[PDB]
Amino acid sequence: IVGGYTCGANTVPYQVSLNSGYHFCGGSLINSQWVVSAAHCYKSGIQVRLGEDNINVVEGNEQFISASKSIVHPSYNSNTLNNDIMLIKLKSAASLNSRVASISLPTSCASAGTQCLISGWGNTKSSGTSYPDVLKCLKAPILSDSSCKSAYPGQITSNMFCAGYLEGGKDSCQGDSGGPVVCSGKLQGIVSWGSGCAQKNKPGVYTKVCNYVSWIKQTIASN
Ligand SMILES: N=C(N)c1ccc(/C=N/OCC(=O)O)cc1
Ligand SMILES: [Ca+2]
Repeated sequence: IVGGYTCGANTVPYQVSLNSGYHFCGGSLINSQWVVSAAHCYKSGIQVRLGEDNINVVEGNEQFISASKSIVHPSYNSNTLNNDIMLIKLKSAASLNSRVASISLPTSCASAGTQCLISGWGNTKSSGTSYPDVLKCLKAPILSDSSCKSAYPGQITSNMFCAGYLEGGKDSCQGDSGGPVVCSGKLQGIVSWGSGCAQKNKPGVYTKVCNYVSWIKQTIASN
């Protein structure tokens, strides 16, 4: 997260870290057994880490649970990043408490102009590289679809939305991939892609979770 702020320990209790020997992506806990992340975060041997603040120090509130299965969206296209969503099932149910909690799926799509909370342990520089210890947060508005399409001509599908600041300076970044965009207490987006980070006229592009609720519900009812 570039140009954001330190969230505060366990104030984003649905935020997870995906670990494969190292942190590589974020995710969102949607119930005791399932995490929503980006399909571009897919790999084998994922361990889900819940209740994290400092990802490099065991502070006492963590739950580390291996993934039992990963389910990439059936229409995910890794070239265009259309349908950039994946479900990850935990080998055992997480213990839900104040520091580990699920985030609601949306019943309707979010509105242009709505300020959302984006979070992660990704790069904090728009140029150069610095990775934070503790979880970072960013408040950013959903942009109009016309401004989104103008920023990325020929690249924005109906399964994507833009959020952030056209002036640049504030954005999600590498390492935040798969993490939450929460608007009005609902998981509305997943950190997907963008040209660089915090670049002028290049806002963040996010998977439009409201389009996937049926698929999510069907998949979790059957796996
Ligand atoms: N909001 C952005 N500008 C943005 C969002 C997501 C990415 C994803 N990078 O994937 C590689 C990785 O995470 O290691 C890049 C830029
Ligand atoms: Ca920790």
